[PDB]
Amino acid sequence: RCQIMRHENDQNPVLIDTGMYVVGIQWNHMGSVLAVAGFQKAAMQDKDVNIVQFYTPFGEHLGTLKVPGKEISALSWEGGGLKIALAVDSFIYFANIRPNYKWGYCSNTVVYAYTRPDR
Amino acid sequence: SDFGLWSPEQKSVSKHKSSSKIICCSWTNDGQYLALGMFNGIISIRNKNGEEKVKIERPGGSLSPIWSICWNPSSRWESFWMNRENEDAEDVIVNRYIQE
Repeated sequence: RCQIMRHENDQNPVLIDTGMYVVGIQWNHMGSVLAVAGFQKAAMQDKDVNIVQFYTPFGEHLGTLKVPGKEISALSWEGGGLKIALAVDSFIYFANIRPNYKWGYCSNTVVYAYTRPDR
Repeated sequence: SDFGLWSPEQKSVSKHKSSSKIICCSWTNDGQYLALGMFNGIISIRNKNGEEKVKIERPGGSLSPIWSICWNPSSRWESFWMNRENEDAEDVIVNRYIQE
């Protein structure tokens, strides 16, 4: 189970069932993605597979990443949000991640958009 | 003479004593002190447990009864309880009494 609040006593938060055994959670640096690290029972086996599930702040599921090893222990994003380090069974994997930017190109102008610290 | 604090559905009430007729009462914006104004022209400040921590007297005493006081709402806590969407309520057979 997962629960995303607007503030510490938001009594109508976003509700999520991830369907997996969770080990930890992390926002990206921009606060636009939540990563959830865990493992799920594999579909034809009495064996668990490690997964990271990515969520919007509003609880829509962006994707799932598998990782090889006995267990995923822990999770952390790079300061740029372009890599995420996955501590797994005496290894660190790094998932590259390609943001779904609010952007487009029109007549030799690039349009790019970003949230601000101060607006 | 007496002001009776209690927290939701506990079995008892702190009927705590005062020097004077207790005209008006207001909680601090963070909830941690209950301030009381007196007909004796004193305001005094009590913690959430009922111990008395601070006093001020209006110069003249009972010449100037304190008929109301209010803590300013202007701090981070005003949005606390500003997020609810519960669609149902509690229900009970008949009205009970709370002791002491």
